[PDB]
Amino acid sequence: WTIPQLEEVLKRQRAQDRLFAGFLLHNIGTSADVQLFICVATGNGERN
Amino acid sequence: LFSDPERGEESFFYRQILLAFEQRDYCNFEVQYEVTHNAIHSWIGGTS
Amino acid sequence: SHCEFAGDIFILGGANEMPWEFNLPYHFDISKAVEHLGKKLNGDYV
Repeated sequence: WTIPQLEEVLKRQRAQDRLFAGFLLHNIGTSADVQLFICVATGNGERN
Repeated sequence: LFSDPERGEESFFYRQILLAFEQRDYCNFEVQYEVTHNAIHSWIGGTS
Repeated sequence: SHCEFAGDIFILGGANEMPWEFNLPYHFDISKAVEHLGKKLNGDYV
């Protein structure tokens, strides 16, 4: 891809709707990784 | 006609004209030739 | 995670009370609660 098609594909991927999650990173003293786990409500409400 | 962001320096029909020039036999030259004329007809014609 | 309420127990304690320790485990009925959960009595649960 070059600049024209890149910019219009960026525009067309901005056009629709999407959801983000926001983190506030800070130094922790060692490199690591973090996993994202969403939880769906149940009948009892417990995070099954 | 003026707004083809497919690439920043090459037109829509340039690829077609080089492809039509590539082959050697005259029948296939014609069969690669007519499409540029037809596409310009469709483009500049409008829906009138 | 199907969990349901089982029952109640009351313990009496006071500021000036002799330290009391039972000499035998105490038994409570929870068969109805397990039946409500639907698992068999000799099955499994927590």
